[PDB]
Amino acid sequence: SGEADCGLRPLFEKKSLEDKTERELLESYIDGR
Amino acid sequence: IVEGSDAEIGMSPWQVMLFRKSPQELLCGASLISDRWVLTAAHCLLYPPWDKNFTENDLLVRIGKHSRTRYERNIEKISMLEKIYIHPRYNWRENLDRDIALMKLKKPVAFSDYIHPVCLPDRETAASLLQAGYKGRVTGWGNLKETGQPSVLQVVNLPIVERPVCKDSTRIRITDNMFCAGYKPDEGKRGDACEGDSGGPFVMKSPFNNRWYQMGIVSWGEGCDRDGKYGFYTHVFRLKKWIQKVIDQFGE
Amino acid sequence: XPRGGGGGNGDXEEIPEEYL
Repeated sequence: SGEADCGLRPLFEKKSLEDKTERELLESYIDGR
Repeated sequence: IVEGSDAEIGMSPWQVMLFRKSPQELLCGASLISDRWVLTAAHCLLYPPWDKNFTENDLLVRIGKHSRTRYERNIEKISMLEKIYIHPRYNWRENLDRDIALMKLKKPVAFSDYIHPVCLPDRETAASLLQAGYKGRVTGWGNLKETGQPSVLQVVNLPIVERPVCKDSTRIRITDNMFCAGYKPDEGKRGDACEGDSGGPFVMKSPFNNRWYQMGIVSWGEGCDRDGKYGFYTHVFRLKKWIQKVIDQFGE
Repeated sequence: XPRGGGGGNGDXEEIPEEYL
């Protein structure tokens, strides 16, 4: 939304690399995507 | 941030530093929503009971930072503000209702590995993520303790909390333009934002498009990391229309 | 009450005159 290539991080998303705690968020959303 | 960890490099590329020209000093957090626009809490610019009423002049904006205190020589970008815009109905008089402000930069910033906008939620994104128990992430260079200052950007993940629980923890009147977050004394897991973290982003990762959305703005709270108390943030979705409005009437 | 603000102790590194 709040842009166009918005919220897609170059050092993570763009490269398919997960940050050290993002999985903590996704598991709270009654295990994400 | 209280009971947070150090941010990894490029983990929150929309993170902004609201910096005072003189005294040179960390003011607040903010967030990059485009190449010319920044989102922060109105209480960072205007808070009359404390004689706070910052103009465009008084400040610098620093993007792409990791060190709290150092000039990141070819990493960070510093900008001048063109104009500042506060919610016409920001309630500084009683409960920080509509604690939100836009800042339009004099010149658009160039994206890099360290500088990238966050997304603003859509009605549908807000409704599926803004749920009690769902975790969000807050970042900032704020207080480590209620009563030092980190060297590097701090991060913590906290669950949204039910409206009643929010209401029952304070004597301050909670409005639909706010939400509270933190762990419960039962839960025994801790952390919160602290002074100096204000105006920063409360972000969520959409499980459907794997994009990062900004849901809240670090607003107010009673002490930092106190048991039975929570952090309060401006509800970004609810104020979306004022945002579009101002982008649409004067910028980009 | 309000985040407020934080980090005032000059402990910061001088920024470039340009910048400023």
